Amino acid sequence: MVDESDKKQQTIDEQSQISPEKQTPNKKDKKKEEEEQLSEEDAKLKTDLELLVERLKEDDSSLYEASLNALKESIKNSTSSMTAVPKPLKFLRPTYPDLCSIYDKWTDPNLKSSLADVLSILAMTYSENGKHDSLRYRLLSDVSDFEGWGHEYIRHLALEIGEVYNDQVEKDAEDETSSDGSKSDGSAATSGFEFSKEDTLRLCLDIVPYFLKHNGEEDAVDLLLEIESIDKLPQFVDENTFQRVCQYMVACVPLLPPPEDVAFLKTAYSIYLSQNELTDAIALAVRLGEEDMIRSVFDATSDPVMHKQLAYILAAQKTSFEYEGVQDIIGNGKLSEHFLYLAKELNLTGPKVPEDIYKSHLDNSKSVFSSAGLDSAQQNLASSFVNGFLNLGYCNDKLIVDNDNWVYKTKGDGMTSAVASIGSIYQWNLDGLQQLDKYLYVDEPEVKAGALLGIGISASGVHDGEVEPALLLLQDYVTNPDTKISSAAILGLGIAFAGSKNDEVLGLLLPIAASTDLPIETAAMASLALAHVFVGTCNGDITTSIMDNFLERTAIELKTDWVRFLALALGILYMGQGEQVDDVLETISAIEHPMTSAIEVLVGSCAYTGTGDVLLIQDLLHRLTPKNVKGEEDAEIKSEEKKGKSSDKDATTDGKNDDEEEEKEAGIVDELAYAVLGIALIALGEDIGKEMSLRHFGHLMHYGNEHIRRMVPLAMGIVSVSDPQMKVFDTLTRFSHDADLEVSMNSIFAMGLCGAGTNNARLAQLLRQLASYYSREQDALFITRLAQGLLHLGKGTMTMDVFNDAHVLNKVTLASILTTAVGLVSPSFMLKHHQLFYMLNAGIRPKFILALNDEGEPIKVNVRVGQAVETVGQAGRPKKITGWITQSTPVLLNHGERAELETDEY
Amino acid sequence: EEASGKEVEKVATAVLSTTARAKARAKKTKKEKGEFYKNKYSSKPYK
Repeated sequence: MVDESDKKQQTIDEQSQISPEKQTPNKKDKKKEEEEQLSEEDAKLKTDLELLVERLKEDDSSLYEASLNALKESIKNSTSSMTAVPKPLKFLRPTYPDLCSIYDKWTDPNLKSSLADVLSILAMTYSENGKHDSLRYRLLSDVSDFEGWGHEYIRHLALEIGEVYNDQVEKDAEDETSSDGSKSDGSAATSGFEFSKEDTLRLCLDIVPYFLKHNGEEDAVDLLLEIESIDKLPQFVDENTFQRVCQYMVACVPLLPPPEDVAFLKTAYSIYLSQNELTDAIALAVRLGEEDMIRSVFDATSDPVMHKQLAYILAAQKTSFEYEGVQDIIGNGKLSEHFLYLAKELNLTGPKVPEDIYKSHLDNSKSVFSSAGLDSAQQNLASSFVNGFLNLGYCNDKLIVDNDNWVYKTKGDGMTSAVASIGSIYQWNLDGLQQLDKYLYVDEPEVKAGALLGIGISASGVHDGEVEPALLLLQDYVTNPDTKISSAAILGLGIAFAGSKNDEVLGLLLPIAASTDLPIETAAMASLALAHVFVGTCNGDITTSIMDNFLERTAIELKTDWVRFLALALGILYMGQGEQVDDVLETISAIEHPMTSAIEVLVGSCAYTGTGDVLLIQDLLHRLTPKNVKGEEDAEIKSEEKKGKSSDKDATTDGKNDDEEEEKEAGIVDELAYAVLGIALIALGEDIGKEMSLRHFGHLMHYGNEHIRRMVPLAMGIVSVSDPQMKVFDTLTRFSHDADLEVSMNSIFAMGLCGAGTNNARLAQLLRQLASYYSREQDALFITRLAQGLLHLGKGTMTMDVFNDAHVLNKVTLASILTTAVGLVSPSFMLKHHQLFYMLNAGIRPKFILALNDEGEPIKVNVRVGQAVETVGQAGRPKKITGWITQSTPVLLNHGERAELETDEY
Repeated sequence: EEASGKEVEKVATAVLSTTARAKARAKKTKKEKGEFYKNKYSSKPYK
C-alpha cells in the first residue's frame, strides 16, 4: 500500500493473502525514486502483470480505484517516462492499464478528457517496440468474461484513430497540440495502425468508419483489403463479413473531400472483387466509369466453366442491366468464342433480352387509354401532348396516332412537341418505327423534327446488336441544311448510344448542328447532345466542348434566354465528376464577360459535390448576400447584367440539390424538413428569389431521390397550390411516380379539382394537366427516375434535361426537350438459368428512411408481393429475395438493385 | 454629428451583430470537418 518494506520477495505472499497490493505503493515509490531500483523493477514487471489478471477474473472496482490513485502520478506526470529513457519505456507493459484504471473505471468527464491524451502518448511509443500490440490482442480475445477487458480494448483502439489529427491541424504536433499530445509519425503509428485494422474487424462495427474516414486516404482502404480477406473464411463466414464491409464503405461517402471521395470507391471495388459476392463489385465499377473494372468481373465469372450452368448466365445478366450501354459492348468476347449458344448467350449479354421483358410487361399491365381529348383553345395544345405523356414508356399507341388529323391540327410550336411525344412511346423498343416515318417524310420541317427525335428514342432498345441502328437513319438527316432538322437528328443519336462513346458516336456529334447566326431554341438541342453522351461514364470535362460553348455565346448574347441554355448544358456535362471540375473552372473563365462569371459558380457547385462540409456553406453565403445587403441598407449591356443576377439564384438551388443525394441516410431526412422552411425564409427576404426557389423545389425532390415518395409530395403539393408558379407541379410529379396509380391517382384527381374551381390563366391550366397525366404510366409500367437503379446514388444520363428548363420561363416550346425521359427500369423476375419469367414471391420493404442501417439494405423479414410486378419507386425499391422458406439462397443479392434476381436452389 | 449623425453609427453596430450570428452557427461546424481636468497654464507660448 504505502509501506516501503512491502517490496520484499517474502512480502508479495504475505500481502497477497490480504489482497495483492504489492504492485503500487512501495514498488512505485522505489521505481520513481532510485534508478538502481529500476534494474530490479524490470524482473518484477512479469510478476506484477499477473496480479492484474487474477483480480480481474474476480473483478472488484473498489480495490483498483482507491489503490491505484496515487499510482497515476509517477507514470508520465512526474518521471515523464524518460530518465536514461530506455528503462521506463520497457515497463510500459504493466503500467499502461494502471493509468487506465483512473481513465476508465473511475468516472468523471473531467478525468476522461485529461488522461485520454496521456495514454495516446504511451501507446504509441510502446508500439514502436510492438509489445503494445500484444496487450490489445489478449483483451479482444480475453481469457474470461469480466467488465475489464470489454472496456479496455474499446479505448485503446479509439485513441489511435485520434492521433492522425494532430499532424494535419498543425505542423507543430507533439504536446502543444492537446488533441492527443502525440507526434503521430511512424514508430507507434505505422506498426500500431497495421495491428489496429485487424482488431476492429472482430467485435467492432461502429468505430470502423471513423478509423477509415479520418485517415482520409485510399492507402488505408488498400491495407484494409488484405487484412479482411484473411478472416473472411474461418472467423466468420463470407456472408457476415461482406455486409459489415458494405456498412463501412457507404458511411464514409459523407465527410470526404472530392479527390478522396472517389478514391475511397476505387479501392472498395477491389475489396468486393476478392470477396465472393461479385455482384456488388461490378455495380460500383460502372459508377466510377472505368472499363477495366467491369472487364475483370465479367471474365472471372465466365471462364471457369465449359458448360452452360448458373455461371455463364450470371455474368451475362449483370452486363445487360445498364441502359448506358457501356457494359454491353465490353461483355461480348469470351462468351462469343465459346458458342454454347450465340443466340441465347450473346443476346443476354446485350440489351436484346430487356426489350423482350418490356413487351411482356406491356401485356401484363396493358395501357389503359384515358388521355385528355380536349379541342380548342390552349387546352388543345395540352390534349395532344397528354396522349404522349400518358402512355410514356413502351407501349402500343398505334391506333390513336394513325389519325394524323390532330397532330397537324396542333397549333404553333406546340405542334412540334406533339410529334416529339409520339417518339416517347417507343422507348427501348425497336417497334414503332412505322409511325414515325409518316411524319418524317412530309409537311413542315416541324413534324420532321419530332419524328427524328423519335428515331433516336426507338433505336435505343437494341444498339449493341445493331438492329436498324440509329446511326444509319439520322446520318442522312444531319446533312439537310435547316438548323431544326440537323439539331434534332443529332440529339436522338446522342440518346441512343447513351453513355457509350465510340468512333461512330464521337465523329457524328463533333461539328455542331446549331446555327450561330440564328438563335432558335430547338436548335439549342445540339449542345444537349454533347452533354448527354459524355455523362453516363467518367467525364474528362473535355476541351472540344468548351470551344463550342464559347462559340455560340459570343456570336449572339442579345437573347438572354438562349445563352442560359448553353450555360446549363456545360454544367451538366461535368456532373458525375467533382475532381476535374476544378481544373475547367480556369479554362472556361479565360475569356471575359460578366456572362462568363455567371457560368463560373454553376460549375463550382459541381466541383464541391460530395459532402456538405464545403457545399452547404457556399450555397448559403451566396443565398444570404442579395437578401442581407438589401435588407441592411433599408433598415446589350443591360442583357449581360441580367444573366449575371439570374444565375446566382439558380446556383444556390443547384448546390443544394447536388449535395443531398450524397449524404447520410440520416442527413436526407433532416434536409427535407428544412427545405420546406427554407421556402418561408427566401419568401421573407426577397420577392424575386421566392419565385425561382419554388420551381426548383419540385426538382429538389427528383434529384436527391428522397427516401419517401408516398406521403411527402402530396403534402407539399397541397401547400404549393397557394404559392405562385405552377411549374412546381411539373417538376414535382417527375419525382412522384412511385407505384403508378397509388400516388398518382391522387395527384390527377386533386389537380383538376383546384384548376376548375380556381382558374387564373389557361397557361396555368396547361401546366396542371400536363404534370398530372405525366405522373402515372399505366398500372405501374417501368418508370423514369434520375437513378439508374443499379446505382443507388446514380445520376441521370438522359434525365438531366429536366432541370434545364425549370429555371426559365414557362412556355409550350420547352416541352419538346421534356419528351426525353429515358429512365425505364427492368421488372424483376426470379431466374434460375432457364430464364423463368415467374417469381416464387419476393419481399419488398417500403421503409427506406432507416438510420439504424447505413447500408440501406432491406431487412430480411419483409412483406411478400407477387410475381411480374415492376420494381417500384423509392420507398419500395429495396427488395430482398424470399427464398429462405424453400431452402434457397440468392447468389445475386439485391439491396434494392434494379437487377434481375438469381438464386441457387439447394 | 448631431442626433441624426450619431444615430447612423449606433444602428450600424446593431446591424453587424445580427448579421454575424446568422451565418456563424453553420459555418463553424462545417469549418473543421473537411489628460487633465484643469491644465491651468503652460510656460510654453503659442501664437
